[PDB]
Amino acid sequence: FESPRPYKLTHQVVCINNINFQRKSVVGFVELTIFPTVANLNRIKLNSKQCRIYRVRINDLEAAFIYNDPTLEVCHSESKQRNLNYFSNAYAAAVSAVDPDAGNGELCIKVPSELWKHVDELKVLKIHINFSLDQPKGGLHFVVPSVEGSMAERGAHVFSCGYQNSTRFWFPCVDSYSELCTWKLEFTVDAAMVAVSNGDLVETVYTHDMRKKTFHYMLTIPTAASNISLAIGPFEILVDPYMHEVTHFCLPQLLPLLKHTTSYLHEVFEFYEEILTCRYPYSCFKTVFIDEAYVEVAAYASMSIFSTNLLHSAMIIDETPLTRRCLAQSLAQQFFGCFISRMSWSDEWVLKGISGYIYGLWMKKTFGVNEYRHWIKEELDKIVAYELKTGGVLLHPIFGGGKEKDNPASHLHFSIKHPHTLSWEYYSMFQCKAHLVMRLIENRISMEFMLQVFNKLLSLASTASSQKFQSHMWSQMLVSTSGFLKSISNVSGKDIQPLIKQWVDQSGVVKFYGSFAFNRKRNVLELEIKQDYTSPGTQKYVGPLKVTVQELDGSFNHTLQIEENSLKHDIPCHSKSRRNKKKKIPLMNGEEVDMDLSAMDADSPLLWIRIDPDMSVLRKVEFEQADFMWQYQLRYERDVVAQQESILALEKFPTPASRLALTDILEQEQCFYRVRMSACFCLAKIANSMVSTWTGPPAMKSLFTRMFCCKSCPNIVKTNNFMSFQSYFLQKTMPVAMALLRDVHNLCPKEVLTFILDLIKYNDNRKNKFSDNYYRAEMIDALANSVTPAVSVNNEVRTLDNLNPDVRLILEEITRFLNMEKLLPSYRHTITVSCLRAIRVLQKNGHVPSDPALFKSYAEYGHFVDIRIAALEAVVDYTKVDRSYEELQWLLNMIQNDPVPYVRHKILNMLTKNPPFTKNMESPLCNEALVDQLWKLMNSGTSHDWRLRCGAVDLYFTLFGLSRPSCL
Amino acid sequence: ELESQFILRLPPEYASTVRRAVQSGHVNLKDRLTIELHPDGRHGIVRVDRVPLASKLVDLPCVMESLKTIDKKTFYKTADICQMLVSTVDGDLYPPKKFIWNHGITLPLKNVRKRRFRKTAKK
Amino acid sequence: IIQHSIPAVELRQPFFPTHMGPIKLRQFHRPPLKKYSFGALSQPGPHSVQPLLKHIKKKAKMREQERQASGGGEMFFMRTPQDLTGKDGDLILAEYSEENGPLMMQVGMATKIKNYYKRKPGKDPGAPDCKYGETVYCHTSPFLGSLHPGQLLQAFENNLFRAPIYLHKMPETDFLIIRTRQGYYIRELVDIFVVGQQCPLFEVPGPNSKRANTHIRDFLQVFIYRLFWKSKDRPRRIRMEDIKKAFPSHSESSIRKRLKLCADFKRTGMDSNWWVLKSDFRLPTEEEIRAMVSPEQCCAYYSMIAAEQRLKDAGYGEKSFKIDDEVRTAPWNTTRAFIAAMKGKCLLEVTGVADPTGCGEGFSYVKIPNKDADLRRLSLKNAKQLLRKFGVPEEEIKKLSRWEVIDVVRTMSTESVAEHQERYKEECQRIFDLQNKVLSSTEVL
Repeated sequence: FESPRPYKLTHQVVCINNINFQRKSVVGFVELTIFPTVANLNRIKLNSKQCRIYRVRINDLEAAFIYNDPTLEVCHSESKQRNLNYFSNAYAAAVSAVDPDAGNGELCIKVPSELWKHVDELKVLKIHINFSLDQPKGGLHFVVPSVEGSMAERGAHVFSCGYQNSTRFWFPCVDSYSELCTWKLEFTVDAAMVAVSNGDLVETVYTHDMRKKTFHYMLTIPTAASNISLAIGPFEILVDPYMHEVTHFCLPQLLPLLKHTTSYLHEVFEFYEEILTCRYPYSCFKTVFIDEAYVEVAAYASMSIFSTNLLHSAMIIDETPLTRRCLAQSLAQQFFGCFISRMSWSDEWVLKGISGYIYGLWMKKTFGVNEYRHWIKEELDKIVAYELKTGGVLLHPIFGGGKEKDNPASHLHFSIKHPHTLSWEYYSMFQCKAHLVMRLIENRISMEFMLQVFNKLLSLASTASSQKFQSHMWSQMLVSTSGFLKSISNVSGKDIQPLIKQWVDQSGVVKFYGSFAFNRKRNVLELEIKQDYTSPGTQKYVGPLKVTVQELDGSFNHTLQIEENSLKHDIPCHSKSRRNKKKKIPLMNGEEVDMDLSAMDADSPLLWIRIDPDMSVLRKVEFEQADFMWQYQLRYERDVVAQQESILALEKFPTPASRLALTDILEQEQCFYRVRMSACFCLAKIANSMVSTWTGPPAMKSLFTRMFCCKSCPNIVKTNNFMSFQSYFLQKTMPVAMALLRDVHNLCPKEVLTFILDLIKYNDNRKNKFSDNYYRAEMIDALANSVTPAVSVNNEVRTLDNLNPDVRLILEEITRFLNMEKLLPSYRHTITVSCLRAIRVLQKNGHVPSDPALFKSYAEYGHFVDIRIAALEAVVDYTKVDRSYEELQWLLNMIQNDPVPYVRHKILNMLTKNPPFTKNMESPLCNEALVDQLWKLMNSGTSHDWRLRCGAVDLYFTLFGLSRPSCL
Repeated sequence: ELESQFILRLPPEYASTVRRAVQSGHVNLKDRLTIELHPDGRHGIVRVDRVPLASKLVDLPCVMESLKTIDKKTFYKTADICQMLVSTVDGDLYPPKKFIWNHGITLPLKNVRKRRFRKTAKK
Repeated sequence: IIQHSIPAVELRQPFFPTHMGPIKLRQFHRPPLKKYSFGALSQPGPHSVQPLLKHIKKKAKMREQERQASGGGEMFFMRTPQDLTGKDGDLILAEYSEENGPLMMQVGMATKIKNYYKRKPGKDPGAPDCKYGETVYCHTSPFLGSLHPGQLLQAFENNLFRAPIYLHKMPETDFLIIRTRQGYYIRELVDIFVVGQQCPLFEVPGPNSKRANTHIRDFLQVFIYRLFWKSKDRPRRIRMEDIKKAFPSHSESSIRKRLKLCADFKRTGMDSNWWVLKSDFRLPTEEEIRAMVSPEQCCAYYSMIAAEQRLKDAGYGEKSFKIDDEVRTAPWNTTRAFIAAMKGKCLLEVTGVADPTGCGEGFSYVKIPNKDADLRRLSLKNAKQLLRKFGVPEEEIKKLSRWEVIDVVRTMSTESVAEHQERYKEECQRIFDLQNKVLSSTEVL
């Protein structure tokens, strides 16, 4: 109910002063107003790192000072137990001891006996701490362009990105969540550079009248400490006119990009207050764009600060989803970092659950309900893929208290009480399972009842906030899992605790071997299907559910399920649909018009099998039908889920020409965008099986012929095929699938190669007002998908033939596009990213030799994030395939030494995803000194961020995981 | 067990007195209004301020439902009512087909048994 | 969305009776005042009739405080049998104009009031406000007749039936008496509704039909499961005698069918033996039992067996249910007629024998289906003179294409499937408007 934490807190005043750009330091004093709880509270603990305190003071009395860092290395630096398990357990216990959720110590000021007698008299105190941040090595960021003479004034900015508990790294506090406080914030800033944090503009004139300004932001609204961040430097734009109080802060020469970017946000506010039945529960809302991003999502109190990658300036069409997608994320996680709050790390999952569900509801009534279901399919793809890679993602209410583990989910790391042990794969699937558990709450409880629940939560939050700090009656904003469950059961009490003990408290992905049997094939038994499941390693036995069957022309049959899963079950049978030449359309689904006796329609009243088409269960369903039923699903079905799962099932085995015909019929209608992308991939995989069975034409030429008429297109489609984004996505996708069309003689895509060359010839001027960039990028990706691995028979790598014959033309085109984007550049060098992927594929086919020096020169510092991340993916795969130890040493040294966090994040991420030095396959000899240097990089040099040593924990998961590394 | 509810009808002066007592909410109404039922189950005595009124239990023709509410939109049915205890100022207090009431309580439902009820055809 | 009370959803007794005798079926929804064998009111003499005013205010305060403490909005209060009492909360009376409705709610079930209003043409300022119900603006009429512009019509709404309701005043002589074992209770009540003919939304089964026989089996399966949940022994066990006492019309062999899959018989040396729950049988949870049988399904069965008793009392044997007039008035006949007519499968008799009012003020729910020589010898000129005689306008006389002239004079001498449905709508509209006028009138007869 209540927090197990003494020393309640009310007020805190920050005052940043003397912020430097040359020695790059910060000095400041912080002010805490504290009501202690119990007597003999002598060793009062706060917590921070990289903070040299100048002095501490309580009412003109400098007391004692304790400053420890057990977040650093093991207490013996040469602890020979250099394995995963001992380091994981010792680090979990050590950083739990860093956490003040016990009698612990990181910053323990000792109360003297005089002030102890004062605590015996009055438990009301004030804390004044003068301190100084150095050159910030994990707590702030000083983005400075390398000029330093004049453009350090105009062109640089100062901010703080970080994780949830990164407030420790910036200014000293408690465990930085779950301390409902109020703040006064004093900012010694430049006259041009504007400081952006929480609260309100409560005292701002040209302040202190000497040379600079000083900002007073007061946060009276009670939040936690894990919401404060200070962006200094950008320029003010009000993009108000619809709701009059939305403020934005961005760097100069980026301002009409904001004038296009911000709008449609008022619609998101309108829909969120249709959901919540309130107002926006603040004064105003702030947004800062910045050329760095620890997290792309990041959402704080009345303020969203994230990357200058999401502008999307009116011509750059393929961020039409992404921009307001990330804005919806940075409003939802905003709303649930503001008021509703966890009591512990194990109690969080409700928050990001309801936030992801709220921006999913936003994705419902803004764009693409079928794309919304496709996003749910991508969520299931992510969850099934990761929890078949690794174990489950469990949502604990249960602790390991009493030095206990209780962790079957400890295949790698600790998960119960602590954030900074987890991986971003685990964190992403935490959010993904939060999405789908909220969809299970949809599946058992009505949406209107959820609106009632959420209105009750925000009613208790807004009533408990903005008051005179009611003593002992103020922690109602801690709305964690237990009381939230009680509120749901008060609204509608059902079997939601079985839903918890299934999906919240048993982290398992469930496959489904629902074996199709065929009764009423003029049979004695009537329409029966067997249920079966067993697949251990990561399995789960889920019982009572329902099953959806569509008839030929008839009812949605729904059938119960049972536990003890060696089962046989029935169907609420259709009539005997006989004389079906007369029974043409007896109401299939409304007024849909379809006629085929082409199936096995002698004695078959069934068409399709389905288990929960609204996608309740974390599922991977495996079964078999007749192939005619699968192909008849792809002429029309009212589920994009059914369409793309039949697309996968018909990507596996078949090759008739009627499949190609029905695929081309499905691709020429108004059905869906990405269904046709994966259907062109069906055409690719099936025409790859047309080596000896080349019955049709060379495919997908007639699809460009019969669908696109500019001026009737005399054999060639050239100009101005836009303003219909169906054709935009389709022309973006299809030549990539055309480049896969291969029959095995030399795989011979020569007509397709020349056709793609002719398409690259025929680009448009400014008649298209749509910045023809991604079309070029995916055609270069089709050139990358022109993999020809079998040219170098003996030695043709090293400028022998000036290698021949079409590879040289592809080199000409990628040279042209690289130098055009060196001269033109149009939007982020995305063409250069596709070209570098093409150059790596050519290095993987032995045409351009395996040399990292181009990728080395594009992994340098002063480039864009995407260029650098593509070159780093390239050099990670280079270290995987080739035996380059020296570039791995440089890669680890740049993991140690660079100021950008996200490139380190993604180096570690896709170094874990694409590993060299593979466990129990050790030919390049990691045992020599690489185990030692990786152990050092886990211990030392990684006190900057938590996630970098989390990625290093992922590295030792991949590299020599549950054993000694076979050194000694 | 199911709660039993029935309609109590009084003479208008006694109905006004008991109505003022109910609207006042004083406890002593439990002394001001008493009901005694005879062993035949059809006759009774209703005492208002110790004044006896001869009462007759009659069967209402229309089925009546009494329903409770909180928000005045969704209603929860509480009881079925089909009987009415009618008090008169005259009549035998101890009396030594005639208990069939012919009318609705509401104004349009007058003479429902003779005019607004379809009669069953036998055989 | 109708949310019934928790004792209603949990299929609890005596709110949902398990068996009703011939006396109980005649007394269905008309419970006679019955003497107690023990308690305060089992004693002779006068008994105190106690006020409720302090109790009403206290309960309304507490329920409002429970609403504001978590922390507002909509809260569900009907969780216990004590919450379903008439001692607290705001109450109405509802007097059904039908003697025996095709569907009836039990004690504990829920219903809504929707205030159906048709907008005036042009600038409507909105519907008038009512004391009860939620305003619903409708363009298509939910009843058999159409609303007029500016007409407000109140109605009961649930999963069983639709029926218009009419707010009247309770007479000044009439009070509500709540009678329990412990004492007599009295409350003032002024608002009483007259409820018209029902528009049934749920199908009433026929006697010994497959749906009816499935319902009795499932309700027996629900009652058996909740007996296991009531048993405190480990392993759980019940007696055959407890089921037979609740189900005296079932043979023991039919109860042996429902008990063989879930229980094992352990015989003991006494004429009282136990059915012990199987160790490998998982007893179904509460909400799984809730999905097996709904409160609406019980009322459809309850309506059937009560009406079947009334037909047996009227001399009609089981071979009668080509069909007799009174058998047409059965709820399995009226509801199947209405719902098929609601789905557009057929039309209604409306003026006919199944009129529950018997005087032309209600609807009869019985199915009805959805179903030149000499003029051409007139020799144009005389047809022209005939069109002049009938009063046909001079344009048609003037054009004088002879085929058109003869078709027009045949039409005028006539002056069929669009008239058939229009006459249905006219007959529906007339009685609907007549029913609106009579049951809302405050005329003293």
